[PDB]
Amino acid sequence: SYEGYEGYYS
Amino acid sequence: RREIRVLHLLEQIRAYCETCWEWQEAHNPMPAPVEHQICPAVCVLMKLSFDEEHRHAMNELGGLQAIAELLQVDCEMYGLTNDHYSITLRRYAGMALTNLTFGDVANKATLCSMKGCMRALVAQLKSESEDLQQVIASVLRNLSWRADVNSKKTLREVGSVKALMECALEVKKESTLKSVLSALWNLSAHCTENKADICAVDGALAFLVGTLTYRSQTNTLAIIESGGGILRNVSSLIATNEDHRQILRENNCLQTLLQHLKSHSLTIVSNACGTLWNLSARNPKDQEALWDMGAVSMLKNLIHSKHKMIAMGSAAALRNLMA
Repeated sequence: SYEGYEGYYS
Repeated sequence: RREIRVLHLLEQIRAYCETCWEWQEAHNPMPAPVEHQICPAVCVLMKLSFDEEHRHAMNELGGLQAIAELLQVDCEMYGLTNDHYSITLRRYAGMALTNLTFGDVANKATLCSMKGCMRALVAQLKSESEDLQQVIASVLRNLSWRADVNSKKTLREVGSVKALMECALEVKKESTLKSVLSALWNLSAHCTENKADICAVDGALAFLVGTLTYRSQTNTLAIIESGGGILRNVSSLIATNEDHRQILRENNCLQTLLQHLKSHSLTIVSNACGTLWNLSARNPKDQEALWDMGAVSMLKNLIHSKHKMIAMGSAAALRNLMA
């Protein structure tokens, strides 16, 4: 029970 | 100097926005972005947002706000245009907002506080440009990862969740779907309302179950992980809804979740454990199916996993069957 991820890509 | 270069570019787009807002005040013709070489300026600004040192100069000069304003105003002026120039502009602006939001608490909160822009971002999810849809979902993904409470509220209020779920039923390219689902994965954790909204979209649950067995011929698990992470998150509400449970049964969700227990991806196993945790609770019918499909044996060997979600989820599911 949590979130996925964040990123830079385009 | 980096700083003079960044300032130059930022001043350029501010002056353009100023022109645009002046036109908006009028209830004397309409400015054009091509006339002001605005796309090249955004383009360079985008490229430079991949570099940490340039990012830092942007942050000292309110770059985020400036780029966001530009995106907002072009969206308001032209709506869902198929014009290549305005789409390009919006893509580059969004790519830069993505780069400047990543890992940046202050920038995420700043962007979410800009209501009109947040509304424009969300409206872009109905753009025919998949590349634009991909970029916007990237921004929403970053904004929704580890967000503060007010941002989480704003992201919900501007209708992010329903727009992303609908966008997911619609998009053709795996690359677009990947970022759409990533953002949904983050957002589906935030509150119960978000979960209800996802479950309310006609065909959303069937779709989510489908992602569990997605045929990724791009040789990744990205879609299985994201779709199944969303499913895990909304599963707590599904558990309390017989009709929703039935939609899962009709798509062999339980069977598939059991096979995900065997996956080499800890993310997948973790998602499936959480989902089984919820679905195995307080439902004789599904508990019975799980027993008959040999869940016990598959779950018992996961209770000592080093990953806390797998250990607890598998243990809780096992206890739900044993009670």
